[PDB]
Amino acid sequence: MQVILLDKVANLGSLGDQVNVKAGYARNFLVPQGKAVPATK
RNA sequence: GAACUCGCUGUGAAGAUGCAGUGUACCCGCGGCAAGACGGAAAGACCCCGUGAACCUUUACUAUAGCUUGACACUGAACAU
Ligand SMILES: [Mg+2]
Ligand SMILES: [Mg+2]
Ligand SMILES: [Mg+2]
Ligand SMILES: [Mg+2]
Ligand SMILES: [Mg+2]
Ligand SMILES: [Mg+2]
Ligand SMILES: [Mg+2]
Repeated sequence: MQVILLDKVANLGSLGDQVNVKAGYARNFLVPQGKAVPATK
């Protein structure tokens, strides 16, 4: 899955970029706590 | 099935009231007995057959519920080997 980040998650990514992350990771953690949004543009 | 429904000996799907020979016997009831009518009942239960049935068994065949194994999915993160 592709996510547009909204924060600096000290694991892997910085703000405002599209990054390939596990679908479950994005669905359960990133999206539900801000941090990221899906890459729909 | 219909009967004007005797005994014997034989013959005969091979154990005869009914065929042959022969003996006996007037016609008809009533009370009894139960030897025969292969008496009545039940399309033999025993036996065999049917490429018949049913239930039952098992290390008969084929499956399958269940139990169980792993892959993939729901399912992600960090790190160390
Ligand atoms: Mg005789
Ligand atoms: Mg006689
Ligand atoms: Mg009498
Ligand atoms: Mg009798
Ligand atoms: Mg009597
Ligand atoms: Mg009889
Ligand atoms: Mg019969």
